[PDB]
Amino acid sequence: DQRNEEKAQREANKKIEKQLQKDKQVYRATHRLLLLGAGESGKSTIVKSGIFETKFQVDKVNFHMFDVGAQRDERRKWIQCFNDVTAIIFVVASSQTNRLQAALKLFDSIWNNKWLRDTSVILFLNKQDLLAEKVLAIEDYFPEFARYTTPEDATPEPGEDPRVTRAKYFIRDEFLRISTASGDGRHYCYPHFTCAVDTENIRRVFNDCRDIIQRMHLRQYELL
Amino acid sequence: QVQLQESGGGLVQPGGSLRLSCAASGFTFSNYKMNWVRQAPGKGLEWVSDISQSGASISYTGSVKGRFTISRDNAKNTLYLQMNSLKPEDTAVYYCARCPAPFTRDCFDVTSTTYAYRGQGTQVTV
Amino acid sequence: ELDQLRQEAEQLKNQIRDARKACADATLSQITNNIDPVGRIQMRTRRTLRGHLAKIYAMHWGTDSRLLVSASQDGKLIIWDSYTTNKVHAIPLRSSWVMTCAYAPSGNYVACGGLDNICSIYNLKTREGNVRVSRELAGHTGYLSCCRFLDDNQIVTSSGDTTCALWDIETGQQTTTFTGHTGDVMSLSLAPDTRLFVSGACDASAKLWDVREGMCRQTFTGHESDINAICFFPNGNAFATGSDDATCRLFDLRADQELMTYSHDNIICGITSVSFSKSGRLLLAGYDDFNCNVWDALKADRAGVLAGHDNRVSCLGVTDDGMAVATGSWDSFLKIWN
Amino acid sequence: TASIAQARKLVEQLKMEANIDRIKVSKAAADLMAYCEAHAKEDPLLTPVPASENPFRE
Amino acid sequence: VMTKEEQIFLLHRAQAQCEKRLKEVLQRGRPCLPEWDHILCWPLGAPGEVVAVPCPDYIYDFNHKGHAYRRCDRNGSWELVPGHNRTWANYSECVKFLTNETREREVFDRLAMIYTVGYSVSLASLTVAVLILAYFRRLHCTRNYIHMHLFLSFMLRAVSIFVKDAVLYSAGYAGCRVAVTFFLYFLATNYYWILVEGLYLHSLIFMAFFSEKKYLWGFTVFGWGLPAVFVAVWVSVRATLANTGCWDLSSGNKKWIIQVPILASIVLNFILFINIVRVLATKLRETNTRQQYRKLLKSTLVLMPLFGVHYIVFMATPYTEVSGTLWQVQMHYEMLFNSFQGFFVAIIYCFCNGEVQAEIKKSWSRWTLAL
Amino acid sequence: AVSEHQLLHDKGKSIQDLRRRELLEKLLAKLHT
Repeated sequence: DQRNEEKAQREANKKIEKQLQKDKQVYRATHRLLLLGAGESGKSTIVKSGIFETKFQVDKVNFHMFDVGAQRDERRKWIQCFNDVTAIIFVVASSQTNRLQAALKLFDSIWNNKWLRDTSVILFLNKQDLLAEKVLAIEDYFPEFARYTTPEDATPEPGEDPRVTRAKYFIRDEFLRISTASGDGRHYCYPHFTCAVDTENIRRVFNDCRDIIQRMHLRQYELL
Repeated sequence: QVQLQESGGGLVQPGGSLRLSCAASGFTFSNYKMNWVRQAPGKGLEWVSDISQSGASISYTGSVKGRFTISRDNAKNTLYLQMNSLKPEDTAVYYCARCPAPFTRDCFDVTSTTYAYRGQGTQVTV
Repeated sequence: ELDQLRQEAEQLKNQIRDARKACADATLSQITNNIDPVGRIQMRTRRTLRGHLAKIYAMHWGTDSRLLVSASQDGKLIIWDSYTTNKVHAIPLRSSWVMTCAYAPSGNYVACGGLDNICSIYNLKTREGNVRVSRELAGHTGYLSCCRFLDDNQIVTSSGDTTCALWDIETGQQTTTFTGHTGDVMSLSLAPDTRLFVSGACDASAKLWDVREGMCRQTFTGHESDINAICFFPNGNAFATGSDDATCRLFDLRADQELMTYSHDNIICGITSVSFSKSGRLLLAGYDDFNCNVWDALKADRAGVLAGHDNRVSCLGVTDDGMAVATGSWDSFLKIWN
Repeated sequence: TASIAQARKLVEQLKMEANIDRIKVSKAAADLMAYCEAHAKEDPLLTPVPASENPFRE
Repeated sequence: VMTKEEQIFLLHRAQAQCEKRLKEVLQRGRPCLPEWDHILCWPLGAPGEVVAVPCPDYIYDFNHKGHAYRRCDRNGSWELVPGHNRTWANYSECVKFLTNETREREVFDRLAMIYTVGYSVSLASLTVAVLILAYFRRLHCTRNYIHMHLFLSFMLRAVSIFVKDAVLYSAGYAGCRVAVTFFLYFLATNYYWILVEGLYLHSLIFMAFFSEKKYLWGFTVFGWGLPAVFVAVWVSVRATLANTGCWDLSSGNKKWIIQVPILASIVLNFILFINIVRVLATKLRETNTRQQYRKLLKSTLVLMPLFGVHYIVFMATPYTEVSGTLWQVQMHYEMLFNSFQGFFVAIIYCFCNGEVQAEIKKSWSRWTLAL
Repeated sequence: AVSEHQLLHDKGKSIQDLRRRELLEKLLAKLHT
């Protein structure tokens, strides 16, 4: 006679599914970002416990940013959690020891990982004022600068040195050399130039995420 | 047991040369990608050079291109580094690091302060 | 005298190698060469469990072999009735990066944990009825990779700060701390009698610990990469490990040696989970190639392949009575085989 | 200097685990073989169960 | 527009008037009295005249500018044809007129064959496609739900055309009308499901953030509901203001109830098609060459049958003479394309899709290993 | 104009035109010839 005991079970399960549907619709409406960087890279300037959580809303769209606080510098076991995010925000101090080449090696390992093959990167090349004032005051660490020439897509603001443009475009090309050699249309790279204080970075993340989702949809229909 | 022991360091007249060697035991040397890292006194662990499973792809850092040469000998289980035209900025303890997982295009945490698949080092002082 | 300590350590490890190579009078294959083979073993997906929005990292059976917990990185624990495919509970978590879940042998508690460096303990049999959190055990420095209960008052945790810990839930304090792993400790497995446990870290090393003397007893090597899974043998005199080198290995606690390797030429994917049968004659192993192979434990032959997940299987568990095996995977699905 | 303490505690741990009585591998293999043989009939995954006694599809 | 029954009625009315006029003459020389010859009423004629009567205005196919001639004998009777028990007459001026020659019969049988082969192929393919999409649980998405609805619309369109030209062409009864109504409704629903898929892709790209359940129910009602509305209005205005026979013959300017919404859907879907190709060109350009244009071309050609951009070629064409070449090329073109569109959608989106191929391969592999 | 709808009308008209012609031709049959 224990249908008395089984109908209670079916009722509890029904309540659970009617809540899980609400959780589903709040989950898939939110975007998740992984803020990754090195020490003294400007990762904390963009924000302004193993995980720090940041919640914000641009144009009525809810983003959810995460920063690994209290973890060691091993990364090969906990970076596999952050597949199935929209983008990996990667911050680099583009300006002792070669931190630029280390950021390059980290970007290469993230790009070619078997589990992050489907996750794209929003590259933020920070500290452009420092790079400018150091270039007016790079060849020792990278021998192909003296060989390098400024690209045809060079679009600096009015009032720019023709030699700082070349430095920042060299660094961008050094990241695109990695991001271009593999993937052929499953993940992308969105490089950007940011200074110390500018509020356009939030809108840039918004636009890059819109592009990423649109590409996902156009790939479901096999149009890309 | 994974074991990596480096050899060949010493004192070199600035402008001299060295051939560092790395013996490996405890794993199939042919399934992995191998590395050289570097620790100058007072500075962190930086990256010098990698080599693929077959020595097809070879990458170097900017300040060693044209001077250093990496090479494998898979039958002899030995990895090499040929350091030429040495500078005082090359005085550091050199390690022979192995990427963690086999058959992988990537490998992550070689320049970490506590990395398991790294030798104990050898000293080069120019 | 750093160099003197180096050469002392090398002399010690060579003495240990000499002590181990004298006790290997014969191999396990030479002794189980006359055993009849297990026969091809074919299982079928009885139940598929749906409801998780994202990847499943952990599952644990209950000690009654009906109830089952799972953890998804969307931020929900779910307790299932596997006989009826009904969700008995659905617990919202505070941090969504769960990486481990455990079940109390009494049945009144569930523990989660992950990238928040905290092990939360939920009370299922509560006076009101809804599942609240009982304790949040803070005190680790890195992420929480595994956790297993001992009684309703104790729990052993494994972490990314190269450290295992023994907790007292009523106080929230750390009774004993275990040190010695040079890499991230990825797994634990308690002995049947709850007097030892073995842990495997990302330095290709398994260690044996005494829960009451708080010290490490033996250290086992043999793997070439990180150790992802550890399961004890049903009697507590052996254990099996899975690595990123696409091999399982069988170690002995009384011989202090490795006995068997389970490898194949066409397996170049790492191993995620490991489990023994109730008899110990089959070893179940989940792989990154989305499959689960079933090995003969006393031999090195594959007896079957569980196929059916379309993403990385990350979870295995055999019931206490040995009826079913349950697999979870990154396709957000649980399956029960028989 | 902390490397000195690290190395000496490594030496003491190696000394602790270097003196333990070992049995021969033949004996331990015999034990595992015997346990596998004594519980062969009490194992549903190795010897399947009649569908009346299978709680998952009757 | 001119039925046989109406022509008979007009002849009846003409005879009734002829008889009344004859009675007035019959009750009142040697003229030849008026007479009804089954088509026209001859007037009173004088002896010896050849009586010329303008072609009747109530005979649809006669030359309204001609005259019929009848000879009135001098003896006060209509002239007889030698050797025959009949009077003489010559109607040639009225009838030479209509000697046009039927040829278009085949043009209609050829059209029927074209579209019956097309619809048979499409129906078979699309049943297979809906079964494939429904069995495999992994292929259950919102996209595949809209695809399922599109396939169902195609299949019902084909079935309705078959039932219509089996019931109507083997009139004035209920079942003929039900057949025509179902034909029109299923046409409308197919067009509107084409428009729904265009709108869904447009919203997935340009909105990209929307609730799937609300939008799915809204599109489900848009795809089967608005057709119900305007086909209901059409049967309402038919059953009251026309109600003439089977409703297949066009009745005066109220065919636009069903036809204005369809043409609106066609122009809207063409606009959305252009917009999608624009965003594809932008995105393929910002990727970083002639692989560019090859991929753009392949995407445009695979989108070509889903949005159904072949209708915009002739949708502006009005109703044309059947004897014209515009009618001929339009009918052959549109029959051949409308009949094979469902086959094209089936191939492109259920047999050449990657997900369905991987799924059928893995199921086939597991069931090969099962034996 | 939707082709299928137009074709419906065009074929229906052709059928009606033939039947109307048959009436007048049978009458003209003996009346003129």
